[PDB]
Parts: sequence; structure tokens; C-alpha cells
Amino acid sequence: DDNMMFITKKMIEIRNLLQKVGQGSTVTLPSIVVIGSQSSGKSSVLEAIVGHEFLPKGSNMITRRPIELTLVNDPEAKVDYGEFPDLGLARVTDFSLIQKTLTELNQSVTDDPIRLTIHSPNIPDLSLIDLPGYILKRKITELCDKYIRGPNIILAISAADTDLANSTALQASRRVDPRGERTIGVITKMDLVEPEKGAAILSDRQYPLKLGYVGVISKGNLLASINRNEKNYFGSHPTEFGPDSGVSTGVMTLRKKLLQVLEQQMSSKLNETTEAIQRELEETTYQFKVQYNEQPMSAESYLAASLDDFKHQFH
Amino acid sequence: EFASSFGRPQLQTLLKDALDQKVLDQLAARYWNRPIEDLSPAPREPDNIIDLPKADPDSPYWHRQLDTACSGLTRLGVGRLAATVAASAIQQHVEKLLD
Repeated sequence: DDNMMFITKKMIEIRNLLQKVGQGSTVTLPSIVVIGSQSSGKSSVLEAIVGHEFLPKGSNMITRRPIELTLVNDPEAKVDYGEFPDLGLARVTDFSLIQKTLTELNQSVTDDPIRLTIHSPNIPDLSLIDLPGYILKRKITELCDKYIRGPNIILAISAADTDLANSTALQASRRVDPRGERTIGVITKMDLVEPEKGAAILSDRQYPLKLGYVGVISKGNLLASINRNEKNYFGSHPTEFGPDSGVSTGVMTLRKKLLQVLEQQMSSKLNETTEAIQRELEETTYQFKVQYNEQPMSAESYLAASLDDFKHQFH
Repeated sequence: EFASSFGRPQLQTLLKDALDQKVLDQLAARYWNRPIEDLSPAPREPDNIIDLPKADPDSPYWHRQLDTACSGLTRLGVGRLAATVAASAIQQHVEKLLD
């Protein structure tokens, strides 16, 4: 089902190349945006870390700049390693170093969002961005709202202790998405609630959406262990949230859903985006004629013609 | 009887028409004007089709534009266009025969 992960990785690389083309490359492909209120914002950070592998997160985060995570299927690679594009060609083995570096970027604080790239075999390639969660506060909200508007596959996490209505995350998710078509929900911190409790949250009708909600508890060999606990815990109250139950939970199903949504939405945006690139290629090509007669040029060919003219003059 | 009736020149006109519409597709996307909203246009503005006849030959919206138009037309899924058009013709004639 390899062909499958692959469509996404090809698109993610293409998302990067649109992002990098140039000034008028207003054009881009969508991606996952992640919002969460404070307890919920903490649940969301935890979750992002947990989805793949431990990474520097939380503690004290100014949350002023977004972090564009781009993941890569890492089969044939046996070392968990993450690299920064602006810090090009550098690979980082231990995430503690990635803690020091990105969190000092966190204390430096333009609004530009740092790009990131991590390769790990258990992780499926994705393209999520983590912006600061809701708690000056106005200005953070302002960025959040602007990012949510555009058709990115958004959404939300919500801690089990808070009422669903009370949480800003799902509340803005509903504000910018009335239909709930492009937004997925996650109920975190679910470990300390009765199974009656998971049932009412994991499945609700007060606020229905497509792609459903996903409940999970996130928090060496940490991956597998977080997996182990999810496999182990539901056994406590299996009938309340397990097979054939309407709710869905644990990190893996939530991930494959993420794969599906991302492949589908991106694929919708591909047409309009592509005609856009053909229009900007035609603009660049036409300017290439009016300016410099479309001839290929290198700096050495320029340098040769002058040097030559100078020697005959000097003679 | 229909298979003895059908043959090839039917395909001829069929593919020649769809490649015409593709010709209209290329020409517009590469040469002509675009939709209108209150938003002001791209400038552009050396790309005026009118000074095409009495122009000097080495001008792109001429040279490079035609050049990329033909490269684009040939390196388009003409293979897949013929396939699907012959597909929808044969499919139609079998649905006419079923009536």
C-alpha cells in the first residue's frame, strides 16, 4: 500500500517547491493546521510529539512563530534524524539538540514560520503546521484566524476536562468551518475519565463533522511504548471503546485517517494550483524573451566576452 | 453489421475535432485575454496580439509563445485524449445499437 504513502510524499515535496519559487508565488498547496486552547494547547503539543517520536516541545513556548513540519517515509533508514532547511545539509541525531536549537529560536522570536524535516521509519509522511494555541493574545488570535480561513485541513484537539463548547479550538474550528467538512477533532487527556466519559466525548451529536473525532492519551523506544499503552489501556474498559464500538482511538487509526484526508484535499487543490503555475511559467517565459532574447547565459560566458575585449584594447 | 459499418474515417473526424478544441485551449491559455472581476488585470503588456502581423520576427509573444504552444500541444495527453474519445464513441454506438 506503498503507492499510497507515495502520492503524498510527491505532493509534499511539490508544496515545498511552490512555497520556495519566488515573489509572486502567492500560490500553494494546503496542509494540516493544529489549534488548541491552553489545557487543550498542552494536549495538542503532547500529541504532536507523540504522533511520531519525542521532540522538543512545550515547557515555555512564546508560540509567536509557526513550525511547518514536513515528514518523510523512512523505510531503508535506520536512524531517527531531523534536519532544518535553512540550516541546510545538517543532520541532527538526538532531539535534545533539536530542543536547544528550536527553543532558542523560540526565545528569539517577522512572523516567519520555521520549516522542519524529520525522517523516521515508524512515522508516515505528513505535512502539519503548529501555530501558537489560544490563551497580545489578540495578536496571536489574529494569526490563528488568518491561517484557519484558507482551505487547509484544520483542526483541533480538546482536553477531556473542559466542556467541548468551552474550548476555543473546536469553537474557532466551527467559526471558520460551519459545515465541519475540512476539520478533524481529537480528545486528549482521556486517561483520567470514565468510559461513559469517552463515549460521550469521542462520539457526540452536539457538534457533528465529517472525519469524526479521535480520542487518545499521549504521553528509549518511546514510540512503541506509547503504542503499547494504547493497545493495553482500552482493555481496562474494552467494550466502552474498542472494536465495533462507534468511537475510534489510538494513534495509528488517527494517522491513517490523516493520510486519507491529506491525499484527498490536496488532490482537489491540484488543478487550480497547476493552471496557476502554467500562467506564471508563461509570464516568466515571456519576460525571458523581452528581456535578454531568451538566450541561455552563464556568468563565465559574460566574463569571457569582456576579458576578450579588454586584451585587444590593451594591445 | 455495425462493426462492418464503422471503420476508421469516423475516428478521423472525431480525433480531428477534439484536437481542434485543444487547439482553442492552447491558443487562449497562451495568447488571449482572461475573465473579468473588479480586480485590475495583469498588465501584461508586450503581449498584444494586434501588432503580430507588422512586427519584427524575433519577438517572444511571437517566437517563444508559438514555440511553447506547440511543445505544450504535442507534449499533452494526446495519447489519452484519443483513447478516451474513441472510447466514448464506441460506447455511444453500442448504446445506440442497444436502443
